[PDB]
Amino acid sequence: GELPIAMALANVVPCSQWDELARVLVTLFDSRHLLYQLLWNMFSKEVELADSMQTLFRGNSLASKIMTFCFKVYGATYLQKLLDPLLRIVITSSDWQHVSFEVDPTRLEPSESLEENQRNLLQMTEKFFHAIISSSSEFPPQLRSVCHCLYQVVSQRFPQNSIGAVGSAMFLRFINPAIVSPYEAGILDKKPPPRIERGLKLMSKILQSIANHVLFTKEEHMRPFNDFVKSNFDAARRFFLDIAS
Amino acid sequence: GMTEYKLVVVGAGDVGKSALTIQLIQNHFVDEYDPTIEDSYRKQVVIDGETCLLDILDTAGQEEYSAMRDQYMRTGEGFLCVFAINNTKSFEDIHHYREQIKRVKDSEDVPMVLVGNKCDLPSRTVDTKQAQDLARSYGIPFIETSAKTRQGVDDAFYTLVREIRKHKEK
Ligand SMILES: Nc1nc2c(ncn2[C@@H]2O[C@H](COP(=O)(O)OP(=O)(O)NP(=O)(O)O)[C@@H](O)[C@H]2O)c(=O)[nH]1
Ligand SMILES: [Cl-]
Ligand SMILES: [Cl-]
Ligand SMILES: [Mg+2]
Repeated sequence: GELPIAMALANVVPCSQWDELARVLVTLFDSRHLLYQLLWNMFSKEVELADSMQTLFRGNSLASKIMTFCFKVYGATYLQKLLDPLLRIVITSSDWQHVSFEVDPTRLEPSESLEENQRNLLQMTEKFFHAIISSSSEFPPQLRSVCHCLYQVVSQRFPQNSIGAVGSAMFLRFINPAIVSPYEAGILDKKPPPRIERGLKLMSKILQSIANHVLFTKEEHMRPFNDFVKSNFDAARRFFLDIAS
Repeated sequence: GMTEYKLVVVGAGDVGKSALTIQLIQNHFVDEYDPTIEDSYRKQVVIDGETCLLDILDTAGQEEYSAMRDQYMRTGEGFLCVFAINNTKSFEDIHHYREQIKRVKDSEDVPMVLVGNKCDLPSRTVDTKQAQDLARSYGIPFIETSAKTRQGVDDAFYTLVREIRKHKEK
């Protein structure tokens, strides 16, 4: 019926129009209560073709476009309720000692202390990380099924990377874009001050490192956070397992 | 002494922006899954007999992070515009990056270099002539690279530095 028609026509849309294709596909099949079946087929098509996890969802990936659309339309209420109280705390903090997150030594003011800013950044990252992994009871049910469907499909072929795939997707395509740009995400009514934006971006880099199970090896100034990253791998996996199994 | 150049590497996801940068900065090629939010590097090199300090910003190709483009386009002085020769959409995206850079800087004279990466692959959907015509239309250099073999990597970065320096010496 509807699924083979949609699969065949999806080939015809050039990748430049895939944002619109993902919207229309999800909208069409959700209104027919067939969203799980759409995701199973779209995910399986790509997963069955890949020979390794490193080559899955790379480049133009209609499955990836569909997933980021689902996060946006099914996860807005959850995201706003989760991040807004946290962002309001860091935005209204009165500690001017605890007000800088600059941890790149080449950008550091002589007035500020690198080790203090590192600790400041780590404390914010801990509050955000702990809130995220404590939020499973509030996760939207339709988004839970999106993540479970991805987990089940990937597990048929790459069982040892199926939970990492959910975890990476949820931070990369859902949580971290909103932390980095909370105003444009519609969570805040005002863009945060630049010192705060700097901290939000650096924290999101640490959260993504935890979510992806990769240590910092590129930027020199990020490696000091590798011990914090390692210490949170297991809690992150337990959270992803709760959401995806 | 030493002149400082603010380079920004832009382009679609998975075209190899980070792989190109890491060859220059760390002299190896990594084949791993590691999408960028935003990474910052510095390197001292000698270009045309003058010591130069490179400030390199490696940006996000994933479209969910598009809100942070305005900031880095304001601060960058030259842009490495990277597409992958087997990704037609990434080639078409070059026009969108260029027009946003021109708006944010309010200029039609912004130093930039067109880079077609992954030229080690026999899977090509963007012809060299197509890319040369686009670069010629824009009036900028076009360089084919492979981050995997390091072909063309240094030339891409050095050419952007030379375009920036030309712009600063006007
Ligand atoms: N064959 C080949 N593969 C390459 C080349 N450059 C990068 N790749 C591969 O293509 C993938 C994407 O590389 P990456 O450098 O992460 O690209 P990116 O543009 O930085 N991604 P993002 O925008 O998400 O941060 C990786 O698997 C990488 O190994 C190249 O010149 N040749
Ligand atoms: Cl296999
Ligand atoms: Cl596996
Ligand atoms: Mg990258």
